Amino acid sequence: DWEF
Amino acid sequence: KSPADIVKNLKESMAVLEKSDKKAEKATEEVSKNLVAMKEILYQTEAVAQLAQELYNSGLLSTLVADLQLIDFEGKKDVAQIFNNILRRQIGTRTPTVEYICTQQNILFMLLKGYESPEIALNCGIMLRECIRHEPLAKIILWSEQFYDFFRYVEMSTFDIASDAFATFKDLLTRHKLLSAEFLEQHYDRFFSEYEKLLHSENYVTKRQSLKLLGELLLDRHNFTIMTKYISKPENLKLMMNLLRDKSRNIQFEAFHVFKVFVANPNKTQPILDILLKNQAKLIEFLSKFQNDREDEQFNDEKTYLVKQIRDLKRPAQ
Repeated sequence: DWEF
Repeated sequence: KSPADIVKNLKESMAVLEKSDKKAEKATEEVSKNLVAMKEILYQTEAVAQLAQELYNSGLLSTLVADLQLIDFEGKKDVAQIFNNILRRQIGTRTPTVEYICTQQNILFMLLKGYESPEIALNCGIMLRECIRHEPLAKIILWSEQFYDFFRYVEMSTFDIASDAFATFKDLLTRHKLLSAEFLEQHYDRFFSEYEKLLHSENYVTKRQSLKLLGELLLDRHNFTIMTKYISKPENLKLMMNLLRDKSRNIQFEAFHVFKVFVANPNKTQPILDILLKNQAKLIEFLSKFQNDREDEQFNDEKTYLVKQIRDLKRPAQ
């Protein structure tokens, strides 16, 4: 998953 | 008889329909016959000229739109066909029907509201899209509050009508470039706030078409200021990155097209650069494997370019  | 007579008779029959059975059946038959007679005039150069003048003067053009719900199935299509022909009338450099509608704007508002009536929605769409070909009419519609009703129409449960409203909506946003660019700039916050919701539509079609249109809008040279602003917001990058992982392959692919725009930007805002750095290695790996099955070649070259762009990302001077 992306991390923002 | 002549154009004036046909216009007079049609105006009278329309009046009856607005007011049944015996009398209604006759008025419906008379409306149908007069509409067919008007078509025959369209297909005497002055007879046509005469019909147009009578149509403006009598208010019948406006009445035919206002009363469209009262007209029979084939008759509604004849109104559209007659309207579409008269709309293109030319006198030298002038388009009199366009000038006419500019001073009769309720015709456009009534046509737009028609999307809310199942039995006339498609005919309204047809006439609206013909109006939209003329920059002054596109402008009236685009600057109107009713333009925001398209966000509701394209999300309608009747998908065929939603799709038709989307074609009208897309035409408005893409046909007259300077006009659309000026609109988007002046109403940026409200427009993109509504558009952001389209990108979460349950109608897979509206969602895919909306993402595709966003890509087209951002890439047009006339929209440079709008694009620059859109690719500066963290929330927009976030949404596109999340769409790269959508369950739908087409959605991911359309999202990739917008994503590229964010990355190609030589002057990123810090919130944007920071998101890319925080996901640098992941993005490099992800892009190196993204739909590698797809032979597009332009697509493969774009992945190569983006992988290099991400690898080369650097914080500038503090």
